[PDB]
Amino acid sequence: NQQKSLTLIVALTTSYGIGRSNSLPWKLKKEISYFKRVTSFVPTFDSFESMNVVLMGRKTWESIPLQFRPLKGRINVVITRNESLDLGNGIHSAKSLDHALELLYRTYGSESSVQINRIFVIGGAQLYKAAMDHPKLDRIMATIIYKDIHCDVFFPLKFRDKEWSSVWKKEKHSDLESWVGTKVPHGKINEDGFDYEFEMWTRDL
Ligand SMILES: NC(=O)c1ccc[n+]([C@@H]2O[C@H](COP(=O)([O-])OP(=O)(O)OC[C@H]3O[C@@H](n4cnc5c(N)ncnc54)[C@H](OP(=O)(O)O)[C@@H]3O)[C@@H](O)[C@H]2O)c1
Ligand SMILES: COc1cc(CN(C)c2cnc3nc(N)nc(N)c3c2)cc(OC)c1
Repeated sequence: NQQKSLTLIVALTTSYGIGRSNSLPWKLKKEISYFKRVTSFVPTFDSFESMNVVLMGRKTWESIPLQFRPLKGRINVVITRNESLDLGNGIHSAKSLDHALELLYRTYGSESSVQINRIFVIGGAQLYKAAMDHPKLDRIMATIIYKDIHCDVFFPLKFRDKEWSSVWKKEKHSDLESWVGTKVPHGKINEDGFDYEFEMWTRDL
């Protein structure tokens, strides 16, 4: 199994809402744009052999545009308990997060050209819940949507509330850009009627 640390990436409203009717209820191409630099930024040097992995629950699998997947230039994995089958041309399915890490280790690492850098959990609500309970999850890359938009799916942990202030801490913007690479919009950003912000949250293992 594991070695390295997991990163969770999410776009939620101040009330923890993350979905509605199996899609992510807003229109943000600058915020969708950010999910890509994050999810695929491997340091210039290692950039030769190293590729990032995004992990996802099947619904999200589904919820991702036909045109958009499999997410390019990242090993794509899907977590589905009842691994029925899986259409793909080199995309895995794993019974859990745990099985998924064992599948990547076994598969890569060894007699491979392909090495993994950073491992991401992109969702959904079900997979988010299991990564939050994983001893290896230490960081949350969160976009905050400052609107009380109607959702039917919620982030399972109020990580930003007082109840969790001795475990998750909001890091400095400078260390947010230092972790991604690229320069990232400081403050409040407004695109399509909404005000949002980029935060990086970290916990100690
Ligand atoms: N705002 C955001 O950033 C954001 C990001 C991602 C998702 N969301 C949204 O959330 C919605 C989908 O959320 P969701 O919670 O319903 O679905 P999900 O986790 O995306 O898909 C759920 C399925 O995936 C598998 N799965 C998830 N956690 C698992 C575990 N611990 N062990 C085994 N299988 C697990 C199971 O699949 P089987 O049924 O195949 O066993 C479970 O029914 C959509 O609106 C999606 O777009 C929002
Ligand atoms: C092109 O790549 C995609 C990926 C999705 C997957 N998805 C539900 C989604 C969307 N935005 C997100 N934003 C941030 N910060 N974090 C996430 N975890 C996230 C997840 C949907 C999509 O169609 C518009 C395009």
